[PDB]
Amino acid sequence: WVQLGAQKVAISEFSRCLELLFRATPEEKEQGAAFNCEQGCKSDAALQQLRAAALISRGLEWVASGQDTKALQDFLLSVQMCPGNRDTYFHLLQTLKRLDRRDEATALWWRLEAQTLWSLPLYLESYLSWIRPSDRDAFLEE
Amino acid sequence: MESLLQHLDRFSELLAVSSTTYVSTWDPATVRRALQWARYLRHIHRRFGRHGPIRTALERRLHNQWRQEGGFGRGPVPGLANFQALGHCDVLLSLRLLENRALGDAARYHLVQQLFPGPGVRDADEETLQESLARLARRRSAVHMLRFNGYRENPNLQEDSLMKTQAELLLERLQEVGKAEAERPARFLSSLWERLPQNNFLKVIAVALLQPPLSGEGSQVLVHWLLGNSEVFAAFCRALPAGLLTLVTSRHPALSPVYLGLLTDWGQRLHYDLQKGIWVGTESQDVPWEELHNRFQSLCQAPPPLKDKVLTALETCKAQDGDFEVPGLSIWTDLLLALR
Ligand SMILES: [Zn+2]
Repeated sequence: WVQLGAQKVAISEFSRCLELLFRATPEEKEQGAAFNCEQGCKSDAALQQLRAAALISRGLEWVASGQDTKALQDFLLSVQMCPGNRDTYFHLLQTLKRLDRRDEATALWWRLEAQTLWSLPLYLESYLSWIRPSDRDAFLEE
Repeated sequence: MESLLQHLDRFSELLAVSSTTYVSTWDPATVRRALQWARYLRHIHRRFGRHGPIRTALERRLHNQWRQEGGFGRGPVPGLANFQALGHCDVLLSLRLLENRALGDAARYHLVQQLFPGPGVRDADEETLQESLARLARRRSAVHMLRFNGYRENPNLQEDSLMKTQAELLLERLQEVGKAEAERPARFLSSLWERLPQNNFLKVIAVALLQPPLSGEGSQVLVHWLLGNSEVFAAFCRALPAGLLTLVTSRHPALSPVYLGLLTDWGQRLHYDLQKGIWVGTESQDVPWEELHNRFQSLCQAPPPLKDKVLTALETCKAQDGDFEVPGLSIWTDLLLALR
């Protein structure tokens, strides 16, 4: 729907993706009830990297409808979710550099420099690779 | 009519000093004179109390006395309350004299000997003073017993027994000031608000509004006082249960669209958090989700005159904040999902 350009029904499906991450758990092998995804669809890494992504995909719709407080809240959540994606910090810092840079931005700079792939599946890494912006480290050395 | 004024104001002076602790000068003469005057008031009350210009004239003198004293700054004297308090004025005075500790021994002796000779006058024509203090001590005890072995703090406060009572006292007291026309009832209600325990007070009013008429000029005064002052009405809608305010609405629809306005203002002070499946307040004093769900559930569980109003007031509020049809987004989506 974002490629067909329709903010509403995008922010629908991102929000419904975030409800079936958070009012449900995928790690319920109390009943091995069938044949089931060993590897791809149970990794804590695959879960925190679906979450960061959904909040990014939705926080940029919030920038496009012009509600940049909502956007900030979902971006701030995604850094709380997955501190080793860096796309999250880029989107959050772009929002802060627009509005209220100085102390907030620097506080996250020092965190990135404090910080410094395991088994995420393909469809998902290719999706992350897809959205990520080229001009990312360029922004992080400013 | 004119003869009664100098009698009654002199008795009122003597009543107000009954409470007061100067009692050294008093003697059997003073006591006897007091109770003779009190007999005459009780006499008047019987003779030409009913359906007279005299009654209404004494009520003007009552309320004029009771507003020029006011009950602010100098001395908050209760006084002889109203027209039926003339029928047992004697008792009030005698009770106040017992409560004065500095009441002189000889006066108290003459007093108690005159109130309670004993059973020598078990034959008395007029339902006498002795019998009045007995049937009081009885009622009193009866109350106390019934409170501690019988009394229940009803959950439909519109059917409570103390509330129902305190309510009807305030309504009498507004009816009097209404016919006096001295100061506006607004001033009286404002002085209430200032002075007394507020929490208790408000439940009173709430019950007041649903009491059927007795002579609803009172009810029509309370709606206008409240709507005049939005700040107290904010704590009204805050401080009660849902059912009480639902019935306030179905009865007096001049309140409905201001209270819907309040919720409309409190919901819009919420945010979803994705970790915990809930709206919550920033600040401590902001209605939690469950409180607001209750109150709306109530407005809905109501007559059709209100139900369509509140349903449409939400749907228009939903469209205003994006007509999404999933939660996370619009508080009002949430409510409307929750109510099916
Ligand atoms: Zn799988």
